[PDB]
Amino acid sequence: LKRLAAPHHWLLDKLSGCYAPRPSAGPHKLRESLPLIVFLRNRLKYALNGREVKAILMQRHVKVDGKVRTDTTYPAGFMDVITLDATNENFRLVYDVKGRFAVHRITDEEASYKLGKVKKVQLGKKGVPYVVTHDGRTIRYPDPNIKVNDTVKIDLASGKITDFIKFDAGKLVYVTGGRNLGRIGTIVHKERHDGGFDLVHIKDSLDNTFVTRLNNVFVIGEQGKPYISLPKGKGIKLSIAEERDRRRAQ
Amino acid sequence: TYPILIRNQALKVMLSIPQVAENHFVDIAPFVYNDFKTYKDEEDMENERVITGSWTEVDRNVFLKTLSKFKNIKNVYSATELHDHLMVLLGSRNTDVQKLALDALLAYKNPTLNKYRDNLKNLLDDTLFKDEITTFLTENGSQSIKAEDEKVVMPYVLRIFFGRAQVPPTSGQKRSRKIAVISVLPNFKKPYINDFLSLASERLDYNYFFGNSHQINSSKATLKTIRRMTGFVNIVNSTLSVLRTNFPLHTNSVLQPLIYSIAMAYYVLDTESTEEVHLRKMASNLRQQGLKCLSSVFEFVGNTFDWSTSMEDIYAVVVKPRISHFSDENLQQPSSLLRLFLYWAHNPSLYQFLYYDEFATATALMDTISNQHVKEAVIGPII
Amino acid sequence: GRQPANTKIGAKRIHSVRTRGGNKKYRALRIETGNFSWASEGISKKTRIAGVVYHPSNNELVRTNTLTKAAIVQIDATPFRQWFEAHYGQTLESSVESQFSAGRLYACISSRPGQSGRCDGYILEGEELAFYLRRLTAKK
Amino acid sequence: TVQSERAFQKQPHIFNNPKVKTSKRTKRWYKNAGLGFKTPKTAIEGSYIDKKCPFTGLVSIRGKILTGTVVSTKMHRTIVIRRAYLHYIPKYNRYEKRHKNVPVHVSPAFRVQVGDIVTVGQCRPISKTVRFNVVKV
Amino acid sequence: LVTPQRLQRKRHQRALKVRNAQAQREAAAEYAQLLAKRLSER
RNA sequence: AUACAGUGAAACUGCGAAUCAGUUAUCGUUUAUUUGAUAGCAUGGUAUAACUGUGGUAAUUCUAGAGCUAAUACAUGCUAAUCUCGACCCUUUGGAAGAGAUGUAUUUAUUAGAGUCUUCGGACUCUUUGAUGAUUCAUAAUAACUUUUCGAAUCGCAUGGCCUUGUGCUGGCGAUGGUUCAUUCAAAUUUCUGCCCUAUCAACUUUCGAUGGUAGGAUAGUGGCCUACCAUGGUUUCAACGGG
Repeated sequence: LKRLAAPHHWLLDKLSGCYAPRPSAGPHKLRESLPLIVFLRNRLKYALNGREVKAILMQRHVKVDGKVRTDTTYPAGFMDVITLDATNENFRLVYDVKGRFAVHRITDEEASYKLGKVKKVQLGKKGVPYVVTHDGRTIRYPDPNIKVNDTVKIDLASGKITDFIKFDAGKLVYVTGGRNLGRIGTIVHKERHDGGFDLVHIKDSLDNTFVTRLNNVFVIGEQGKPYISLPKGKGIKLSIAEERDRRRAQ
Repeated sequence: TYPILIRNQALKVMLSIPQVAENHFVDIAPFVYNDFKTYKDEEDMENERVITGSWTEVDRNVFLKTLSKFKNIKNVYSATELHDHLMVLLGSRNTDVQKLALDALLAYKNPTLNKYRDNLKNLLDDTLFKDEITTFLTENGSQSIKAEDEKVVMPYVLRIFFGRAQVPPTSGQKRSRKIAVISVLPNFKKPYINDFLSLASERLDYNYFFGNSHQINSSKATLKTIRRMTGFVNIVNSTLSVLRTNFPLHTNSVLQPLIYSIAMAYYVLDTESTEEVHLRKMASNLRQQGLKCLSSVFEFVGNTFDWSTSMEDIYAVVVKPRISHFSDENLQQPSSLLRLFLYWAHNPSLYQFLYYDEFATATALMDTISNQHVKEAVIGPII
Repeated sequence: GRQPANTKIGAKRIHSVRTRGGNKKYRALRIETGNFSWASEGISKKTRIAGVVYHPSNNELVRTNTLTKAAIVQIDATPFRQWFEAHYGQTLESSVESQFSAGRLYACISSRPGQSGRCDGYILEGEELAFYLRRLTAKK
Repeated sequence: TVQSERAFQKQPHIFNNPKVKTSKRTKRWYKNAGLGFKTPKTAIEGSYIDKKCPFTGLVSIRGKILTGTVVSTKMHRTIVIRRAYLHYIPKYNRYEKRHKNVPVHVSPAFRVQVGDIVTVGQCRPISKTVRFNVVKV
Repeated sequence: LVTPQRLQRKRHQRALKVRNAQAQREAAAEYAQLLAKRLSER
């Protein structure tokens, strides 16, 4: 019923009163999802305080990924889009260099799909197959070539799938968690243990490999074709010293 | 009139305007009138009336039909309010069966405590009709599969009595005695389907003895004849046609089940009437069962081929030619294996039978199998 | 824990019990009838309980005949008799066949009446029959 | 043996077909609760029952797999192993002799010897005090 | 009281039930088409 | 706005009222709430609140009496209808006579759930299912038991269309409810380590449970949490056991 031990990627100061917004129940976990209040108040500063955040939610105005959802503490977290008709905007909200949630600015034809790593797949009832992805989109009737740890392209206007994406060597991956948070690239080798501690290993320009547990990472896409425009010019975060060295060079 | 019926049910002065009492009990009115009138007849005494026997008869018919709960309870109270001698040892069973807590084992047990008196038979038949009037959706199913199975603990005479009780409202022997039936009532046509469902339920519950009652069997034949009459009397707005297709499929599958389940001490020497009805069912299209799931047509033909007695009424009509034609269709389905097994069973049971007609049917069957069993390419089961 | 139930035979009467987290449990007391099942070809029927003969942990229940799990039974044989002679056309295993004119059958209870409130029997057939006749011989 | 008790011992709901003939009368149910082991011949062609065993009984294994040396076997189907692991103390800055008691439910798959090393894993709690189960000695 | 609105809402409940079923058991068939495609593939 | 239509006190209903520390598993439990999927009678009766009155009582948020009247309160209750095979036609991307098939909740018993031939382009048949490390897993079929669960007797704004103008049949946006599954949030247990000083504490626990195994009961469940039956264990000089 309280807070202020908030996840520190929310850009939350300490002298903003005591409590933080407790994320209500929704699609995502609390530790990797930001609410609409911490979005619209102190992430892009379109509002000032919770009263007018309630005003711009119950103005029928916000539409998190296709629908209004008038709730201040609504945990719209990773890979969602937040469209607003006024201000022309669509925000796919993703991870970044340092770990916090980078906003995008996305046009409509890229804003009319999201994608999702499958969390589990089963057979639901009456013979019907059964797919649930990371946001609780329990979706019936996939294509039958279903793997787990696998990316499906959600149409997001009507809630079906429009495209399927497998996973193997030589196709992109993006990490959500660990020390290496918000980082792309997939080209070393595809090692697997049993009992976890396995990763699709990660490329670099200097062949730097980051290996974590496989629950965090999931596919964006392939070489030349990722399905999301990427933040800050394909952020791999080489070095601050290499950044200053490139500053001295060019 | 509802105020008048309420006032005459409140002021209980019976036998003062009892002139049209039995006529009103034999006449028709609404349900709001019927409930108050049955409450008044249960509030009366009915020992000495205009006709106390007619009052008890209308009480028995009301507890039969009853719409399965309310008039069943009211008529049970009326039957206890009458001369209910040798029924105080079954008043618990009557109240339990009229109540909605009718544990069927408890009702047949309290009657098994009230047994060796046989004074519970009409009440038990009316309770069976009340439990049979359950209609539609899985509560009616859970009650009907309980009722038709639990009524098997009864007398061997009273089972045929209940079958004749189902036969009574839709027998129509005076309608079908001359040529066939000519009047079409959908409400009585639905009762024929209810009799078909109850007879199939009783046959599946007890398919060894099955209890043949001849007027009930002829009434089932009359119901199938009314189905073919509606098919020839097509009502192409076709709610009646859909009801007649629902009645004829279950009717044929039920009439095949009775013969194919009893098959030893039933289907009496009047098999020519059923053969005539089957000829009427085959004269539309004899080869209308070319599917692999050919229900009751191929079953009746194969059961007549299997049981060696029925070959006489088989060869009365030319029906083995019809079964051979449906077998000798070009693109025939997986019922061709049952047709070949029928040829095996009908070779040593018609070619080893009486020479006048059964060997004639066997000769026609062998002449069919010589020049019509060519494409033996059953590449499926090697068995 | 909560109170004992010790349900008996005859006059079905069930407490309505709500427990921890929804999960409506039927604390049945004094069971009268029972659904039993042929264990080798699968036909089930509601069947009237007579008595309980065996208890596998305490002969206090052999005394008082309390219905619980895993208590061997002799029940009614009549609806199985009516199906056995009304659909067969035969109207008759051998040691199961020996329990026909004795008017009693043998089975076992698995569903808890103080938990589920049901009444289940499976007609024992085979080494179950052999061990439970040896248990009848252990008592007698 | 087949019995030690007033009740009967039987694999629940894994029954034979009591009409047709088979030369087992109870299909002895195979399982392996994980950990990459091959199924034991004593479970394929065994005779015991042991509802607390992880090869026929319905308990599952995962989680904390640890090892130790058997010292006590005197109980009923449960043995005590000796996790003889050395400890460290900030006072002495040396090493010291330490061990604790770990009981584990022994399975009659292979024999119960006093002195061997076992590899046992964390199970759903079989009793009041014992928490693990023998999956392999 | 029976209103023009109450049987309108009853009609809408009927329409919603029949529309949900008449989408569901057809989406079954469009899944079975892809299953038949993969069965012809393998 | 001659049912109602604005605000609306009161009241009912709905909703909400040694910290142990790090530390794994819940294939051992439930999962309110959010979120996403998800189910082929022109509409009946109670039994009452506020209120109107009669009082007691020094008095209490004390009350009894009768007259009243509401539901998303309590308690009953319903509409053929669709998917297969389709011989034939007339060419079909059909329409067809009809041989057929029919939800869910609980419980048990199962059962399934494992090298040629060529129009060189093509074919000529090859195997039934969702997985984890792992299953009596997920799921489907029969049989009945259900002190018979649900499958909407609900509400706000517009109220548009089809024309056979009935007073028909239809139709939008969304508020509540409700079956199951998943998610989310939780709880309650569980694996491994630790903290206060001590041998002027060396034996401690099977007293009236101590510690196991088998059944049963309790359990939301794994589980002496308990019952009986079978066994006589288990801990400890390692600083245990007891005490500061």
